[PDB]
Amino acid sequence: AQNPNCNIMIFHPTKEEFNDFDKYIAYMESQGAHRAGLAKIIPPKEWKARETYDNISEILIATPLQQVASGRAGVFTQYHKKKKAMTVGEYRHLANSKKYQTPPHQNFEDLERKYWKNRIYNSPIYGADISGSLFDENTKQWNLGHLGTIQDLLEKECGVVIEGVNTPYLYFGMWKTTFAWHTEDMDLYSINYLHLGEPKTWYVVPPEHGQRLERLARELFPGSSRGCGAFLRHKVALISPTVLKENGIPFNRITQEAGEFMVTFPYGYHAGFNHGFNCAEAINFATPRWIDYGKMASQCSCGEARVTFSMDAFVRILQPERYDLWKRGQD
Ligand SMILES: O=C(O)CNC(=O)C(=O)O
Ligand SMILES: [Mg+2]
Ligand code: NI
Ligand SMILES: [Zn+2]
Repeated sequence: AQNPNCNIMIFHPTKEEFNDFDKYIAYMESQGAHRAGLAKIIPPKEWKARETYDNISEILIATPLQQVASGRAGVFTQYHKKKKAMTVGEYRHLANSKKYQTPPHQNFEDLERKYWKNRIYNSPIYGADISGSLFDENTKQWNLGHLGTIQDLLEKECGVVIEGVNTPYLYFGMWKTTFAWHTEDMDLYSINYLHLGEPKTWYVVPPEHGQRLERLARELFPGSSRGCGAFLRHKVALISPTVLKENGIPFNRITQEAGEFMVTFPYGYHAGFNHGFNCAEAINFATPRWIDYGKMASQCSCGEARVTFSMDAFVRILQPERYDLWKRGQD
């Protein structure tokens, strides 16, 4: 078995190897990459997502989110308070302000320590989940706006034609902005490109050990657990590396820098934070190996997680028994 310790793998494709997205994903899995839940891909040196970022300040962040924490430093929840619209130029200036900017630090490790010690005492503002793309239409390789769609994957593998579309999303981050512990909708893959700015640190649990993280989360967030059998789909719960180590949960960590891709694999729980002002683009995708994960994916039926138009069809076809109760939650 390849990669039996489930370490995060890093790949350096040539420009020749960068032409066929599906085939490269299948190559990474042949080497065991999926066992970690997360992989890094450094694009060939010849490749670029676009020519410059010089004219992005007029993108609108219609609903910036203030991420307010409750709990203790290593075990907390976050809620998202909606704020007034601002442009990316306005947001970048705010991120750079004395109130919100990255503190002095020695290296990524010292910054990680400061994040876990101090996150709960501040409320950073995240421009998340904005439909759109920063890839130039002429970028032909690994353009997250030109990928094969999950509806077309399901049709190719299973023969059924369904409604829905699949488009990318932009994320504008600042120091301390946080993504809570989750897997993707329907336990899909994700791919994330860091277009610009400061790094993003990731934590991940190997798919084969996901249930260990779920059991710890039920212990640590006991009222949330009683309210919903799939509450990590609410994307609100944080657990520190120290706490994970204390409870014997297998995990790994890595820092993504500007110009790098990350891939998350089906049922790979992940969480993380931004080091400073940055912009990432991400999209879900599928391969033939995902189908069985989609069939087994948990669902939120309490009504909090409230998800896309296109996830309807996935549930209807892959989970027809759940269909009914899940759409009661989504209506
Ligand atoms: O970048 C973020 O805030 C969150 N991204 C992801 O969870 C992802 O790409 O799967
Ligand atoms: Mg602009
Ligand atoms: Ni994700
Ligand atoms: Zn729920």
